[PDB]
Amino acid sequence: WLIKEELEEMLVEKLSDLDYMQFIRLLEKLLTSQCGAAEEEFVQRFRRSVTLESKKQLIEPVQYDE
Amino acid sequence: AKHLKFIARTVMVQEGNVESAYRTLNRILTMDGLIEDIKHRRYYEKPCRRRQRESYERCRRIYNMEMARKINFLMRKNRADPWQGC
Repeated sequence: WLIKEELEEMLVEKLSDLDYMQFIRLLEKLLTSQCGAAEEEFVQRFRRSVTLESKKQLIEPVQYDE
Repeated sequence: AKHLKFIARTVMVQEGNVESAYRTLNRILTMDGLIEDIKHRRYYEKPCRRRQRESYERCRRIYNMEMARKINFLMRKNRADPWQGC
């Protein structure tokens, strides 16, 4: 979910912390329902992709000597 | 002294469970007010002091019963929010 500082920019208004929660509690209540395509493009406007870093170790190249 | 014995304040033990028999006896004497009575009687409470305590206990019971009734009445609306978002 977008953070309060990102919601405060889509709206161009100042928000309280409880104002943010009430809006999020209302979106979750919208996912649990049988939301259609029209009700899914709207929720994705407020979903920000969280990039997960790969913890897999980088492998060194195998070289050959003389 | 003149009454029959082993009738008043007498509880029979079941299956050798003496702990449960004693707890039942203590609960009996507590509910009838004997335990509090015996304790208050160790030292003389003066009549002005007894009236003050009896008045305080009677007013506290009324206030506690009245506060329980209010919470019971006002807990009917503790159900989930019907108009969430509005």
